[PDB]
Order: sequence, then structure tokens, then C-alpha cells
Amino acid sequence: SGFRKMAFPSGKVEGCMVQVTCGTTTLNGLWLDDVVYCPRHVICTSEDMLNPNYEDLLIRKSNHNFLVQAGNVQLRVIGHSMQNCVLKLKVDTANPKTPKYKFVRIQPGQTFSVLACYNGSPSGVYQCAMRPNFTIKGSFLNGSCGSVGFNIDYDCVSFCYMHHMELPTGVHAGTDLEGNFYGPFVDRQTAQAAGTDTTITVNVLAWLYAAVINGDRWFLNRFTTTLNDFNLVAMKYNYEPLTQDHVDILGPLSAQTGIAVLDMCASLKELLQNGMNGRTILGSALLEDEFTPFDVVRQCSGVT
Amino acid sequence: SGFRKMAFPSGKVEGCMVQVTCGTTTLNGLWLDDVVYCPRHVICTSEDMLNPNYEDLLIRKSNHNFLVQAGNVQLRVIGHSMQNCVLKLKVDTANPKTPKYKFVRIQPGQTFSVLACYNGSPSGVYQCAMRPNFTIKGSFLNGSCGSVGFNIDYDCVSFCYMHHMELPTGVHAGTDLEGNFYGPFVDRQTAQAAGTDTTITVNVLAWLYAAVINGDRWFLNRFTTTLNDFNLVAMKYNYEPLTQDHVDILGPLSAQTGIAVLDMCASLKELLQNGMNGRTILGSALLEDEFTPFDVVRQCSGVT
Ligand SMILES: O=C(Nc1nncn1-c1ccccc1)[C@@H]1COc2ccc(Cl)cc21
Ligand SMILES: O=C(Nc1nncn1-c1ccccc1)[C@@H]1COc2ccc(Cl)cc21
Repeated sequence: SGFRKMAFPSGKVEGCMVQVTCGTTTLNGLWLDDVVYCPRHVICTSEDMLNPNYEDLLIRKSNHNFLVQAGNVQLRVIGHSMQNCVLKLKVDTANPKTPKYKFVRIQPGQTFSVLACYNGSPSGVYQCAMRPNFTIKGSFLNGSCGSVGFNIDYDCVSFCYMHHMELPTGVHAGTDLEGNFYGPFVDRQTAQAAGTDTTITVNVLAWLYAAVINGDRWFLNRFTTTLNDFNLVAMKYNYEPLTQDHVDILGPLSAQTGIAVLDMCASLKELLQNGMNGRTILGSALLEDEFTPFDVVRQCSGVT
Repeated sequence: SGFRKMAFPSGKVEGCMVQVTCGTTTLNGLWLDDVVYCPRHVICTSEDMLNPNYEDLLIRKSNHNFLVQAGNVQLRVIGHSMQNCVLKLKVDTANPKTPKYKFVRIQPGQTFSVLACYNGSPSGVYQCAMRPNFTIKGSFLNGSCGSVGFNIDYDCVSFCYMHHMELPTGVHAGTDLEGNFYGPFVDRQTAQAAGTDTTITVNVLAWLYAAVINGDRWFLNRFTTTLNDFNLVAMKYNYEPLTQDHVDILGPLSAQTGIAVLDMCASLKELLQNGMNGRTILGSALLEDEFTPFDVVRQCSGVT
């Protein structure tokens, strides 16, 4: 037992990280087959970022202006194209370490691992969730752009995120691997404010089930509630509305613990109204919302 | 910016994970060069665990009774020996993916990454700290034994921990890579209670410096304190005593932020006495103690 914020093993993604340099700007790229994917803002100078016209800036660039380095070896660029906010650099060598992969666009509330990189080299790995305001709360310094978010299904890596920027508020924004930003964010150095960061209710419930599976049961109460009554309390506390789909998703956790989803909702309702009273749940003094029901089942079963 | 509980990239350690089976027991092994390291309790039946005599149980085992599998290929065992609580299985093939490595024995308060494995396959990676009572608060299910804790210095992996067991209290115990347990624990299914789990004070301070570097400054106060006055408060709150060595270690963080260590100690003193008052620091409602000053500097500088 024990419950930890766990990331997927990162080896498969480490084998794909490369350094992309254009002019004086250096960031990370993801090398899959004979294509290197990187944020398009690699072609900008800090002076361009204020109001960049990427199509115009790109006309000034040729295959030889994009320097791609994997380890200490230089890859030859034989083509370049812009797809939304990402650049695809066709190289002459297929990545020999290319894992089985997919490009997916995740929904808010979904979690993923981030392999934070600098100059194409891995720095660390941590677990994130796509917030309901389409930002992530990462750990990203200057040069981390191009680091990716991913999930693993046995041996297939699903790439879901590519890091592009930090907003003035310190939160992070980026795209899926087709270059489309999550949320209303643009790759421009301009006033961009995030919307309300609500709590991912279904994930809090999944984490409450993980706590009961791990022996932390103090919060379990004698009450029950309805989806409508629960959602009235949830909206008041900036919690996402809970749907019958979320109740269904929690089904296996409800089955394993013998605690009906609506009973767990009433326990959570009392936690919101009464607070934690100086107590902890799985060593946390706040309600954790960055474990999906799938992450909870996965960790408590030992999927490899 | 942003501050996350970050583990080291795990690829280098994934390339070393193997499955070791003896009789009906299957656990994980670490394959470095032509040696596979695993917990010695692999030779026990659940019935033996109550009071095992490892030297006697080992006499009944031969090289061919230890089945080592790396991926889907079987390694040939040409020798076996017991070193403290670990078995070293000499195989006929050196691990081609052996990274540069060291075996280190860490001190309490030190952090490390865990690559949780099942049947020699990686399940996930998370960040731990060796508690001052020599336990770890991991996420380990049956079969996770043999999973290792490690740190990375550029390209050299320092293996510091091998998982062996869970105590009745749900906390975890294990050895360094020479088979010596951290703490007073024995690899036996017997009543083993951990001592006081105190907070790692120097790590809390390092995390308070990480918060100031990341903009969370609400807790900074107008006061200062002395090591003796601070330690009187710290002992009352089950915090580890702070030494001049810890003040020295925090030196670079103090230099970067312009906040003297003793001023940060007075801020922490007030947090202990007055509480958080419903507030958060780096999104946490409790004081985090599982980032060393080195982890803070590393994350805030982007070491790869
Ligand atoms: O945000 C950016 N990079 C970054 N990535 N993670 C954190 N930060 C960062 C670190 C420190 C301070 C500020 C930001 C770059 C710089 O300014 C822009 C403007 C637009 C874009 Cl698309 C990208 C960027
Ligand atoms: O603790 C053990 N394994 C394990 N590793 N992580 C968590 N657990 C675990 C999971 C569920 C329940 C209880 C334990 C084994 C089983 O019992 C013993 C007795 C002695 C030793 Cl040295 C090892 C073990």
C-alpha cells in the first residue's frame, strides 16, 4: 500500500528528446520516426515574441537554419513545415529509439507525465493534470519549451502535450502534438489571463477511494446525497459539476470499496463544508485532484 | 517557474530491471554488469517469512533454482551469494544497458527517485525521502520488492535503496545495494514498529526558499531568531534539530533570495505556532519536507 503522485517511466520519451536551435534560440524537440516536433516560436527572437507573424518569419528560414542535435550528433534537416503552433522538421534519419506512439488531445481533468527537458536533455519527470481552465501547473524554466506530456499503455506512448509558454500568473500553456493549444492561448508575449481554476471533482472522489483502499477512512460519514444536491455544494466551492458519466467511471472503485459513489459525494460535501480540521488524507491537508479514477485503479493494481 | 515533486528521468534504471523467480516467489532484480541484485526473501515461501533462517534456506538453492528474466529472455545464472539481506546472482551476460553507477548509503532527510516495478517491469516513478525514522513513504504493492531508489549525477546513477517490505503501519523499509537495511528493520514477518517520524527541517527551509523564488512570499515575516531559539520550537513540533551544517547547506538559497537563513527560520517558527490559516504554499496546505536544498537548486536551475 501507500499512495504517491506517480509519473509513468520516462525512458521511452527520453529516447526521443532532441535539441532544436534556430538562430540564437534553443529549445527541445520530440524526434519520432524521421520528424522532429518543436514549438514554432523557436524561429523568434525575444523582440519578435511581442507580435510575431509566424508565416512571415518562417519565409526567412531554410532547412539548414534549423539545427537538430540528438545526443552529440547532428541530424540533417531535409524539410520543414508549420502545423498550427508546431514545426515539423523532417530529418534524413528515422529515430532508432522511436517507441509505438499516438498523438492524442486530452480533455480537462486528464492527467499525464511531463519529462522536463533543457537543451534536449532530460531534467526530471512529474505528474500533471490538464486543468479545467486548460492550463497546467508545471515546473518549467526558460528553455523547457518543447518538453512533452504523455501517457503509456503497456508499450505505446500517447503524446498529449507540448510545452510552449508560461503566463504572467506563473501557470503553463501548450499544445497537443498537432500544434493546437489547449485553451484560448496564443504563442505570443501578450496579456493572457487564465479563467477559473476549478477543482476536478471526479478526480477528488477517485483520490478519496484511493485513501479508503489505503486505510485513511476518518472522513467517511453516515450520510448520503444526490447528484443535484452535491452539485449545488460543489458549484459553491468552485468544484466541477459531477455527471452520471463520472459516477459510471468511478464504478470499479465503488465496487472495490463497497462505498456507493453518492455516499462518497456526501463525505466530500462535509469535507468542503466543515474543512479538514487540521487532519490529513494520504498525508495531504488539501483535497488532491490530480489522480484520475484510471490512475487510482492503475496504482492500486500495479499495471506495468 | 512552478515547483513540482519531481523524480529523476528513469530510463537508465528501466534498462536494469529484471524479474527474479525462486520457486513460487517472483520479485524484481537490478541487473548491473553480470550481477543481478535482489532481496534475499525471494527464497522464502510465505510460511518461511515468520522466522526465516536465510543461510539454511539458501543451502537448498542452486544456480538453476533462480530464474532471471530480462524482457522476454532468460539469463543464465552461473553463481549466487548472499550479502547481508540481498542476493547477488552472477549471470553469464553483462547487461548491455548498464549505466555508469555507484552504490551509496544515504543519510535520513535525503531524497531519491523510486522506479516501482512488478515482474521486472516498470510501473511508475516517484520522489521519496529517507525519513529520520529510516522508513520511506512509498507506493508499493506485493511484488514491488526489488524496486530501487536512486539519484542521478549527469550520467552516473547512484543506487541508494532497494525495497524489501512494508511494516504493519503501511510504511516501507529496505536496504542499500549492499543489503544493509536502513534502520533497525529485519526482513522477517514480525512486529516491527517505526519510531517517531520527525519533519526534515532543513528540507522545509529549502522548500520555503523555493516558494520565495516562485513568488509565494505571504509567509515572510518581519522577525528573526537564533538556532537555539528556533530548535526549542522545532523540538516541540517534532521537527529535526537544525545545525550550522544545515545553515551552510542552505547558503546558496539564502544568497539567491537575499533572505538570511535565521530570518527564514523565524518565518517557519511562526508557521508552526500560528498555522497556515487556510492558506497554501506552492499549492500545499502543509509544510513539505521531501525536497533537499540540492533538489531545490537543481529544479530552479534546470540541471540535466
Ligand atoms: O513563456 C516562455 N517560456 C517559458 N516556458 N516555461 C516557463 N517559461 C518562462 C520562464 C520564466 C519567465 C517567463 C516564462 C517563453 C518566453 O516568453 C514567451 C512568450 C510567448 C511564448 Cl509562446 C513563449 C514564451
Ligand atoms: O511486506 C512485504 N511486501 C510488500 N512490499 N511493499 C508492500 N508490501 C506489502 C503489501 C501488502 C501487504 C503487506 C506488505 C512482504 C510480505 O510480507 C513480508 C515480510 C517480510 C519481508 Cl522482508 C517482506 C514481506
